[PDB]
Amino acid sequence: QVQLVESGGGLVQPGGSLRLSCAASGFTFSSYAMSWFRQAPGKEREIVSAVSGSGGSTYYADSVRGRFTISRDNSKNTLYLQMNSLRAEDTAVYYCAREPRIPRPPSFDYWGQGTLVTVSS
Repeated sequence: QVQLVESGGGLVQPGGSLRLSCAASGFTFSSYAMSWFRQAPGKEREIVSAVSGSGGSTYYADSVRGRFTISRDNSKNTLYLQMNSLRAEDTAVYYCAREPRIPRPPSFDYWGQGTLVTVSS
């Protein structure tokens, strides 16, 4: 079975840094694109960043460019999001997802459990 387990994140002061991790198993990791989404209270879930199977191509939402870095380790089967200069607007539950085999639509995503990032004084 495909498994995606998130860790890291948590509580940080404004301006500080956090890293999220997503440990994948049950599939050939490097065969799949991976993404990070977030959902803030009373808002829809929204994409944050994504990365190709090989790691050769990446995508960032405009709101996080320069502050967030996606990466993956294709030997350890782990996905990361490094977040710097965090602000209150970044508080949310963050999810990793495995993007499906081409050309399946997003309903075929597998999702991690979600983990809190909370930026407060």
